Amino acid sequence: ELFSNQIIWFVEDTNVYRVTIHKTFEGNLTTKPINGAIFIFNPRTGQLFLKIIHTSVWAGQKRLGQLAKWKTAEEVAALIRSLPVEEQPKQIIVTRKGMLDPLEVHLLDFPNIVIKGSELQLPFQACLKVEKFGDLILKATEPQMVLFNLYDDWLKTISSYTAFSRLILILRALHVNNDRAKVILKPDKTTITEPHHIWPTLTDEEWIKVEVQLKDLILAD
Ligand SMILES: [Cl-]
Ligand SMILES: [Cl-]
Repeated sequence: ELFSNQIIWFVEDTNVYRVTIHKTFEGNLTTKPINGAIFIFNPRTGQLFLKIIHTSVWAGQKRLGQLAKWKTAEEVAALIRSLPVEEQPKQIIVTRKGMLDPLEVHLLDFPNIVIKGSELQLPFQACLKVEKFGDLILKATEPQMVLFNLYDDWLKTISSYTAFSRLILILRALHVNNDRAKVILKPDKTTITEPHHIWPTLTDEEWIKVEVQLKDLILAD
């Protein structure tokens, strides 16, 4: 299913429409949008397309929470249209059911694309908690798309299946307990993340220990 000769994308829209809320000195609530992002992820290759959503897009309308699902689908279709046919996904998987109808309507010109929902817990949006992504999104002054490889150099020595499993444990651990996940991921004073990598450089033994610890963190909360 997931890693065969078939391009698959996971699409995550949770962090597209984001706001900060503040109680003013007068006792009222101000709600100000902040920049968001769509995560579009290929589990076989590790490719992430990060579409930064700048707050200027929101200016007109109410129910921005609903509108964001539509905006997400619009941007997925725009990405597909910008790619040669051979690079277009065969399947698009969303773990948020709210994305199903908007995607169906936006992708009517792509009859080969299958859209399905998922009950999986795949918090790709947790990438915001990694400083590289967080600052990038925060500081953007306009929409843009940025490419990343979320598996770093792992595929040189492990399968796509193994790499995906490691990534999901990392994201889920960051989602549930950010502070503790970051400690687990830095087992030594000398632990570094290369400038061009997302995740730390760890030995195989260190990864084994990390993977068990992240799993236990996820079970604990
Ligand atoms: Cl939803
Ligand atoms: Cl989770």
